Amino acid sequence: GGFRLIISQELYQVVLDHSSVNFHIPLNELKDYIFGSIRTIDYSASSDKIKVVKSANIVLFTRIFYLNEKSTLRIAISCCVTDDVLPVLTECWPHISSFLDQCENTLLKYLAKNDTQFLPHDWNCIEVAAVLQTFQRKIIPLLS
Repeated sequence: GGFRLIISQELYQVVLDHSSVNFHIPLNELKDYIFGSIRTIDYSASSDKIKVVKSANIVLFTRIFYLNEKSTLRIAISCCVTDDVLPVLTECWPHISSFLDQCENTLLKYLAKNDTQFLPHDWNCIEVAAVLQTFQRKIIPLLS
């Protein structure tokens, strides 16, 4: 089914932006949905958010995490899908959350490899490709 995968981080920089052939919305509106709220408490911790972009019939789910204990900078793995996937997305969430964990581990290992705090924006980066592949082969198929 169609999807848009954005990997981004705070310094905001977009590392990957991939829409499926099958599949939008402005990048500045997304930065706000991803890193933008007075309804949720900000804990400075690793988390998951699901938001409905009413203006586009889309649901956005985001894993956001820190490089490490000492860091104040966030990395986000965000995905847009049709809002009618929300029932399946919520039914299958323990599966999706576990796959997002692997994606989070993968990007963190890149940072460890390169002793850096920054993902490339011109990614032969196998770690970024591995995340795209996890969405293509595991997450999105489960959401049909």
